[PDB]
Amino acid sequence: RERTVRLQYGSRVEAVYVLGTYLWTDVYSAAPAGAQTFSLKHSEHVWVEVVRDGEAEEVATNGKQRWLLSPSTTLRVTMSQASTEASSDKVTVNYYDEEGSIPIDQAGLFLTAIEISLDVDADRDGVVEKNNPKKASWTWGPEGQGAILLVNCDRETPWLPKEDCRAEKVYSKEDLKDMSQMILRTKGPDRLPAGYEIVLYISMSDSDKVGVFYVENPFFGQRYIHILGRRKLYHVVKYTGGSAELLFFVEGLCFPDEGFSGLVSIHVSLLEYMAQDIPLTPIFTDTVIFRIAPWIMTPNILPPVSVFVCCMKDNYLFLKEVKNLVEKTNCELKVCFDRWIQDEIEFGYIEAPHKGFPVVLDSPRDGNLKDFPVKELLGPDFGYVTREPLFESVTSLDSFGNLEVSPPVTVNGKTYPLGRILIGSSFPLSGGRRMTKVVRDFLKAQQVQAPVELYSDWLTVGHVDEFMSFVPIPGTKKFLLLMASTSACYKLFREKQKDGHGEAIMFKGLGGMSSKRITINKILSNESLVQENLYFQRCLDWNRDILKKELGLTEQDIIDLPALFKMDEDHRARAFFPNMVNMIVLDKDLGIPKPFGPQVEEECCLEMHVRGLLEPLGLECTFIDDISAYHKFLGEVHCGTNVRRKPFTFKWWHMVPSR
Amino acid sequence: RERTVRLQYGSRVEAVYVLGTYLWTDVYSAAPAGAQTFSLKHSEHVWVEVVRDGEAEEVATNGKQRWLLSPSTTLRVTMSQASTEASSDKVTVNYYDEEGSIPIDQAGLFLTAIEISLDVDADRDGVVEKNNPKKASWTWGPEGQGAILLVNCDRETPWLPKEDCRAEKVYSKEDLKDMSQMILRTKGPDRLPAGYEIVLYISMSDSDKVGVFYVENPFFGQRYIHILGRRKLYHVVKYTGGSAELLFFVEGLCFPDEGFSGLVSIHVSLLEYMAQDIPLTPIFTDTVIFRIAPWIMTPNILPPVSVFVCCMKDNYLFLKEVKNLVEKTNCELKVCFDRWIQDEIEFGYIEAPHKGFPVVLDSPRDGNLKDFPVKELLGPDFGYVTREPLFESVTSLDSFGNLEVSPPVTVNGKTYPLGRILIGSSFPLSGGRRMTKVVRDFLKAQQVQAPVELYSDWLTVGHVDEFMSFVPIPGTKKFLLLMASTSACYKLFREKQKDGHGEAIMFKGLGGMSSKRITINKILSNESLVQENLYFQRCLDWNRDILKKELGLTEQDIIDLPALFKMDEDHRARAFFPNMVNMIVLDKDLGIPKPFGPQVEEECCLEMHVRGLLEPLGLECTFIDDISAYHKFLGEVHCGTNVRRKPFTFKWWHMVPSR
Ligand SMILES: [Ca+2]
Ligand SMILES: [Ca+2]
Ligand SMILES: [Ca+2]
Ligand SMILES: [Ca+2]
Ligand SMILES: [Ca+2]
Ligand SMILES: [Ca+2]
Ligand SMILES: [Ca+2]
Ligand SMILES: [Ca+2]
Repeated sequence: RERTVRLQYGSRVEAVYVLGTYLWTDVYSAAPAGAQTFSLKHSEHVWVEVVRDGEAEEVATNGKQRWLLSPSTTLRVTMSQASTEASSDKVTVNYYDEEGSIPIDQAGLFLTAIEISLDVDADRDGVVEKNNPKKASWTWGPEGQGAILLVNCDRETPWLPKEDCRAEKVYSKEDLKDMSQMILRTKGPDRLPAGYEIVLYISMSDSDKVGVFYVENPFFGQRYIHILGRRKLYHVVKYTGGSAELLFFVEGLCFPDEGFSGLVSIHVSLLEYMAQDIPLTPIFTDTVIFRIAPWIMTPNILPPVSVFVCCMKDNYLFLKEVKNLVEKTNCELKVCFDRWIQDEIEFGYIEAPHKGFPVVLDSPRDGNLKDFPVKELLGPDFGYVTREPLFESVTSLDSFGNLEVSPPVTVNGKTYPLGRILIGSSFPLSGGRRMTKVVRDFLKAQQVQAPVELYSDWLTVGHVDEFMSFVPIPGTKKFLLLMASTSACYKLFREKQKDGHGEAIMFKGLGGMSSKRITINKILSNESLVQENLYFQRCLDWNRDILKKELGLTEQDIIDLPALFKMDEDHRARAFFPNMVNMIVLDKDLGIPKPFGPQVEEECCLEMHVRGLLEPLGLECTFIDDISAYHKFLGEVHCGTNVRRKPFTFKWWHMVPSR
Repeated sequence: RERTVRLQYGSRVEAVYVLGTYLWTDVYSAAPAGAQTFSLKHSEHVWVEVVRDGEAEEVATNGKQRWLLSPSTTLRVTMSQASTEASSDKVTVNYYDEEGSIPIDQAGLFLTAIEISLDVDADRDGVVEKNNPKKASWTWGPEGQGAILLVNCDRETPWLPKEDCRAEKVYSKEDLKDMSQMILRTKGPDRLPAGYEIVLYISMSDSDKVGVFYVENPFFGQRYIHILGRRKLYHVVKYTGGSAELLFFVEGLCFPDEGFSGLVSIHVSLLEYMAQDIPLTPIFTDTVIFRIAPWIMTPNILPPVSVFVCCMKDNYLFLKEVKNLVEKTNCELKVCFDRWIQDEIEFGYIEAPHKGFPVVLDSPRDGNLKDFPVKELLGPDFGYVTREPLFESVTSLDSFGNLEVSPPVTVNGKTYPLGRILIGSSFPLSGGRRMTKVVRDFLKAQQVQAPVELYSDWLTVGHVDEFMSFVPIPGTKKFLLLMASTSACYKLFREKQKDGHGEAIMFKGLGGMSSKRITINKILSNESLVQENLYFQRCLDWNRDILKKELGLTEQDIIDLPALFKMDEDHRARAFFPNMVNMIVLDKDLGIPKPFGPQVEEECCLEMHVRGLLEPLGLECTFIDDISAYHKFLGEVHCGTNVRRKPFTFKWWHMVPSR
């Protein structure tokens, strides 16, 4: 950086020189009238070049050498080390008229060199390197750089109930591990020259995105001074001489969102005082950039950690069968004593090079079924985030049964290493339901999961989790998409009827269904029901095509599971028997809703068919009965499970998202 | 594109096949119970493959060949040409049980193949190519593609006073040349099969960004039907058989801005009717993208076309000297009978491959000096755009004396082929004036001029045009930055004093200045005035450094012109004599404000000094006296000029802007 510092007519100018810059110095404007030539002297630690029309020549500390005064002949002044002061650092210029060799005047420059660098971990190893030249920008990819910041959305202690980022005060030390370090490094003499001060600052816009603290170590214990953030745009820094470092901790307050890219800036400036009523001049400015880490979801293929379950305390079969399934795995089971864990919560995570933790997204309140957020999962290294609409009404499509994510896929050459978020919607011209804009905008803004809308609005409840899921193929790195299929169910029932099983009864053991006496015959002879399910198969097939296109899937990647629906008064589908596709996936072990299908030789023909599809792949199937405690099935699921998974090993900052 | 079309149990399914796709067909779900094998027949124009577990085999129009029924054995159905109908296009599947060779059932697929393509000029040559595969995205650069749209911001006829884009009706044909062509091309039989329709549509969000018209040629003359736009989100298209083209014209209503990237989408879908109360299914969708052309400014280096001048009718010297200067060039002079042409107007332009026109940006009204926009320049191929603040007060920094643009520059390897917009501001921590956000946001959103803020708030008026300008170097492709310099003025005056000229009088011939009797001596002996101008030189030097950094300039690229200011009660600068830097640049010819400096041998020493700087470069200087009609100079300029220039030859869409 070239900085302009010109000599002043018959005067000695004092300036602070910041290392990493250099000065160009006009000696011509300061020459007395009549002056012809000049000479110069300079101290040991100052490098001085005489530059005439672009060509430079170094000059000795004291030469008697004289040059022609001229506007195009200037000085270039460089220093490579900070002033000890001690430290006479100066350049002095003498002026001579035509006749006689004694100087007729003098102008001088007295310099104090200091180092000022605001440093962050831009190279993303968890340590703050000295003056990364790339610290002022942020680039994606394995070769990309720039510092990363977590939203500090967890809670260190229950005493103050809100997320840590909702306070301008730090009430606990462990909080510091969630933040990103920023160090102001300076080197110089005992004091700054008269008229200077160093100031940290942020823009008004960024002031609600971040907060910045300094940890003071005064007499009575460590304390955290909040120096930038909400309603603090600048902080005057106390200068310390010699080599000094000031450590700051930065917290994010906000996830990327509509109107906020995720990028924020912090600045330090050396300011020079001019006079009263005149603003201070920013002599030098150094900038660092942070990108706030996005909220990221976990597909079913990722290793399970915890299985969260909610049910009534008397659903014994459900609890026993889930407990047993989990015991086949290394997962922990957590139970709460009714679908809220599935519908109201999506477990995601955030990560930065220095740390990461899981973060819950909380579905919006409708003012009917949900009047209150679920914050009870908020805790140490378990974060919380939510979005609520302003004018928009919430519908069933805002439930997180309607929010899922694919395994990593490659589509037309483009890799999506974190998978793609999937949410259900209605056709553009339909006037149907859609997830609220506020939530859709939030998911889109995270960018690294590139969301895709599917068609869920043909279902009464309207959730993608009703019709599709993903499972790993054991012993490989591959996965399958599972799709509900009504055509598969009809084909199976028709075969069983042909086989002499037409009188086989659905719903065995649900006493509340017995008087209906539903048989394969009864189902197959219902003409309107056939027509309803042909239509529902068209709806499923429309989704199949979107999934194949947007996930880069072929028919080889898909298995169809038998399903059946009944149309409601809105021309929307509700499950006729439990939807087996919505299943608990713990690696090779699958908890599958028990269908209560027609019994043939005392086994459910739906269970046997599903085992015949999945078991050859090495998938182990356990059928879980959540409904027999209720004595009947109306199309509604009363129990819920949500699996918290390990994050992807692929770092999100190694992705390169579309512009 | 693979599309799912499955056979229906014991039924003949009718489907429209859109060319460019192909179908995968399940024959297994439609097989009767007990069926073992199947055979198939197909017509001439249908290609059918039997696919077992991913391996495909083509099958003859009628073979007697039988395959094992199985879920993993399916059909793949392809058509390469549209149905004439005429046209029996079908695939028929026969089912057989174990014992006996006569078919026990049949399922069939009756197909009507059509071509549907929505086409735009994506390759940017001005003609609409057939089905550019890149038409659904927009990329920058010489190899980039996607279609470009102009904001139709001019006015075809004065009858309806507003810009054309502010009406949902087309009142003149010439308007069509401003728009972009979009053609829906279809090929098929005489009619679509029962239950289908073709619909064009746009999103609600995009509905205020565009409008789309069809030109009907009915009995009484051509007319323009507005089929998409404000409060029209969709249009049902009338299908024509054979090969048909429907021509549409698209207009932009909005420039890129805060919250609007400039990109918009138009869709066509083939919809299938299901039943009453059930939304129509989008069987096929084709999408085109338009990017709306940005508003672009012109630096002083570009060829001049028209010089616009405003003054009082009695300023004779000004008019005579401007007229004469322009006569040295090929420019036209336009005069209006007071700085509004300079302050209230910035001439820009827009361009698309099919056409471009100049466009005026109109400075915001303050409710004091400007209560009304200047729309009188609005006309055929002269466009208009404006931005007004909502809650923000307008200040002097919103005048377009404060809005300029650099010549093309390269900075740290990055080329800015259109130059960089320059606007004056105040320091971040100063609490000073700044251009309104609404205007700043607009300029930033155009993206191709990557704006830079300079420091203008040390000036009373506060405009970058007060202290800096650019001139070409004649006979070369290079340019210089000119900077006001107070140090240069003092050096010159000190030399003249030494030379015996101290009693030389400023402002000769302005009788309203005579009693002040201002001389070189009087100026040089004023101590406080020296201090004021030393400070003003620091302000100029701060800008010099920003310009060098952000424009990639060295000292070799800069010439300093003498200037002098007087500090006001706000500690801000007003010109002591006319600022010579704010000059009319017509290629090698420069109209320079006449300074009225001290006379030495009956020539102004400021004029002679400026000629000595510029003339060796081949620049011709004409000094223009706008003030003698007023008899005095108070620091205010009463006349204004604005030069309308030819656009850059470099196409804006060939740039690659930062992410
Ligand atoms: Ca590091
Ligand atoms: Ca915390
Ligand atoms: Ca923590
Ligand atoms: Ca979910
Ligand atoms: Ca073309
Ligand atoms: Ca027009
Ligand atoms: Ca026009
Ligand atoms: Ca201007």
